[PDB]
Amino acid sequence: QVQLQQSGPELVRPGVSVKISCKGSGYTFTDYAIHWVKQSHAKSLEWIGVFSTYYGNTNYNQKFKGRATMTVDKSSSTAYMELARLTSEDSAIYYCARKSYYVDYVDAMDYWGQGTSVT
Amino acid sequence: QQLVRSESAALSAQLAKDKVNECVKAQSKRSGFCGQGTHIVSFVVNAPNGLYFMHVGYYPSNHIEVVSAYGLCDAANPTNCIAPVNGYFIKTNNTRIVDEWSYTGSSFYAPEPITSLNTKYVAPQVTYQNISTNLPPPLL
Amino acid sequence: QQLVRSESAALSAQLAKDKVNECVKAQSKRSGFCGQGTHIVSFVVNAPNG
Amino acid sequence: GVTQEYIQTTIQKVTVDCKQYVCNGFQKCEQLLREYGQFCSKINQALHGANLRQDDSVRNLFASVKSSQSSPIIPGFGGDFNLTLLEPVARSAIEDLLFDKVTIADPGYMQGYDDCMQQGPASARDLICAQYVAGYKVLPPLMDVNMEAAYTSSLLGSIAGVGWTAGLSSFAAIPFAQSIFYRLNGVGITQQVLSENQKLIANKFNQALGAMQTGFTTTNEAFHKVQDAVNNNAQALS
Amino acid sequence: PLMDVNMEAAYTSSLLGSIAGVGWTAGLSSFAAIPFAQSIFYRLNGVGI
Amino acid sequence: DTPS
Amino acid sequence: DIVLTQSPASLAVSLGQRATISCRASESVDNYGISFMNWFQQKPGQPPKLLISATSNQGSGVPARFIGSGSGTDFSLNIHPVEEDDTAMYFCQQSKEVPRTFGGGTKLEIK
Amino acid sequence: VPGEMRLASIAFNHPIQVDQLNSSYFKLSIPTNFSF
Ligand SMILES: *[C@@H]1O[C@H](CO)[C@@H](O[C@@H]2O[C@H](CO)[C@@H](O)[C@H](O)[C@H]2NC(C)=O)[C@H](O)[C@H]1NC(C)=O
Ligand SMILES: *[C@@H]1O[C@H](CO)[C@@H](O[C@@H]2O[C@H](CO)[C@@H](O)[C@H](O)[C@H]2NC(C)=O)[C@H](O)[C@H]1NC(C)=O
Ligand SMILES: *[C@@H]1O[C@H](CO)[C@@H](O[C@@H]2O[C@H](CO)[C@@H](O)[C@H](O)[C@H]2NC(C)=O)[C@H](O)[C@H]1NC(C)=O
Ligand SMILES: *[C@@H]1O[C@H](CO)[C@@H](O[C@@H]2O[C@H](CO)[C@@H](O)[C@H](O)[C@H]2NC(C)=O)[C@H](O)[C@H]1NC(C)=O
Ligand SMILES: *[C@@H]1O[C@H](CO)[C@@H](O)[C@H](O)[C@H]1NC(C)=O
Repeated sequence: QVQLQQSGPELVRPGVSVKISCKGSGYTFTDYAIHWVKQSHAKSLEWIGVFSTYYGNTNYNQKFKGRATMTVDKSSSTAYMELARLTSEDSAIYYCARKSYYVDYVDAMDYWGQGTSVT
Repeated sequence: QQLVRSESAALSAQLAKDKVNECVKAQSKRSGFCGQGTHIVSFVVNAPNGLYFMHVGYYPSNHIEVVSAYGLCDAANPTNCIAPVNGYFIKTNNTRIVDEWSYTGSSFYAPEPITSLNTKYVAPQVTYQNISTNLPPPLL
Repeated sequence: QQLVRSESAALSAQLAKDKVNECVKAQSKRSGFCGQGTHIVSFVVNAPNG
Repeated sequence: GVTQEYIQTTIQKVTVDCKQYVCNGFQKCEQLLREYGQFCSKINQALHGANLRQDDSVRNLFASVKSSQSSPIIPGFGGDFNLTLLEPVARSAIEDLLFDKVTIADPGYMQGYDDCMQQGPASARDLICAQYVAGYKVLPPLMDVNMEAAYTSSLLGSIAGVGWTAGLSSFAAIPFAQSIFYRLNGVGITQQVLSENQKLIANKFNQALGAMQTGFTTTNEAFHKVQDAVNNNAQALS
Repeated sequence: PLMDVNMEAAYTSSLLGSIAGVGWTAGLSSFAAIPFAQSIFYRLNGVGI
Repeated sequence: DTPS
Repeated sequence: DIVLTQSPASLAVSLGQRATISCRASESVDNYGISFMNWFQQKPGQPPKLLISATSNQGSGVPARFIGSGSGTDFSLNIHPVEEDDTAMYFCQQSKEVPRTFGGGTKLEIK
Repeated sequence: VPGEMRLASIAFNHPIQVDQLNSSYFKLSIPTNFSF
């Protein structure tokens, strides 16, 4: 019964920082890293970063290291991503996802949020 | 007959003396003595003509096999090499940890992030893995 | 005569047990036990009666 | 270099048919012997208790030599180290040298008693056939040589390693050569030297082991002790 | 017997009270005087847990 | 034979 | 990171026809024999869904119908019974190294 | 009453076999459920 609820889409003006959220449900939120992905086209998707929800450790795609950060509200079972300095090239569908290991030592994206978008 | 038995008892008493001053009064690293499960506290009680010892011990079960590395180094700086203290570096299999490698205990399996408390600096070696990006000890 | 020999063998077997759990299964720091040159790996094989 | 030692763990097990030893079933001595029948009962009980203790010391020892886990043994073990101790996949090349240099009489059991019998060579002179005249019985060893070989192969596969703390739980499973380098760094040799001399170290190690092929003479004290363990058993029966 | 059963009992009660623990280095001089449960946790961390 |  | 590419850019098949996708890597993805290859499925109006992993051709949210194959730099996906609910974009994924990039994908279609 | 004795072979419990590996990494065996 796992679910990944997400914040509504918005037409944000350029140069404004943008905050996006995803709330886990039906599982203990702190036992899984959250993955974030950007989609600009049906054939254009890319990894943004990953955030541990227990230790706060992160990794990011090199292109977003100076622009993106991530936080967690452990009492709301929610994760957040913030992106500095929005531009029209950032219009995308954004997706949170839950980390898993169906195969030993292979990271899997598992369940995905329905997505939200920013333009 | 009594003289022979008396001598063997004296030698046996010497053995008892050594176990009280090792296995009872301290944790032992020897293996060998005590139950075959490392060592943890032991107790002694009186018995007819002697001492009766009880040894608590630790018995492993449900062994699993994992990938492990001899050590880790920074690919950008070959002189920075670390190796685990009292544990091993294993490829992570835990959803909680974003880091590619993780630290575990030598008597029990449980992943943890690699931090300076769990490592020591060592001279570089050819078998150490080259980490292209993220290592916390040193961060750089 | 057999009772005496049986006892000495049992004590000797206890010594062998300790060397397997020190000198074979681990490097030893104790000096004086093994060959007189520190210690590095040791091996054990079957022999008649021992 | 290498040093060697022999530690005896058992006495050959013997029992005696006390009635048969004292007399050969002649009826006059059977009647006379009954007055002393309680001596033989004490003799049999004492020997029986001695043999039970020999069996327990063996089982106790083997329970600790066993490892819960080990590497499989394959050819080429140890890399550049020669490793002549590997089983001929059996016993071992070294065990065969030791058992062949020893002068002990061929064992009974199989066929045993039919080498006492006229269905065999006229040149047999075994004290083992004399057991069936004198009423002696040598009991078979408790373990079977094949299981004994399996217990020491398990020890060979537990090497590599013993380090990395504990070793009473986890099993390192690393190459033999790697465990040697850790042991050399454990005696204060710096790692820089060890990497420079790796082939030199392997050669010196192999020369020390190569001398074992000439070591089995009576001038080798450890070998001499093996030979006299055998001599003591033979003398007790004689 | 040389010791009497009561003195023998007293000697082994003294051993029971010396536990917890023999750690913290030495232990051939100072006496830690800590709860038994605490000494167990130090022993478990002493075996790599 | 199997226990009593 | 390893560049991943896929072909044919789209594929059209009759219903119940066997179909495959070829996927190439710029560098091998095997490390310690782990492989690290995941395949995904996506349709318009929804997030991508995990299908398989290189040792899981059943499980990981799917029926045995989706068969991954290959090793090293070469991989493929094989479905013997294609149905009209299998029309989707499909994507090879590298889990071996950060950024964890993945292919642009191909689209299955029913003729 | 009970029947005949049964001849049997003494079991040999084989050690867990951990595969030997070459290269820069190795297989490790570790327990997951200790018991006193
Ligand atoms: C690594 O993690 C995975 C998942 O976290 C573990 O996989 C589980 O294995 C047990 C063993 O039978 C199964 O009962 C579970 O169903 C598996 N879970 C999942 C989600 O697949 C795995 O055991 C862990 N350890 C190793 C050494 O692989
Ligand atoms: C990590 O990188 C270093 C290079 O900085 C590798 O070191 C090798 O060391 C051996 C010494 O035995 C040299 O002979 C090699 O020439 C070195 N290699 C290179 C590419 O310079 C080290 O082996 C690397 N780790 C792994 C697992 O490959
Ligand atoms: C060292 O290894 C060599 C092989 O690398 C072996 O020596 C040979 O062993 C076979 C088998 O008995 C003999 O037929 C050859 O005559 C041996 N050659 C020599 C030159 O001795 C053996 O494993 C090891 N030999 C020594 C002396 O340590
Ligand atoms: C951890 O190990 C314990 C043994 O110490 C196991 O629990 C026992 O499992 C057996 C399996 O046949 C049962 O018969 C017993 O009833 C169990 N309980 C005891 C002995 O108290 C089991 O393998 C593990 N337990 C866990 C993971 O909870
Ligand atoms: C181990 O590595 C060496 C390195 O070249 C290789 O030749 C050898 O075949 C490897 N061993 C096995 C069993 O594959």
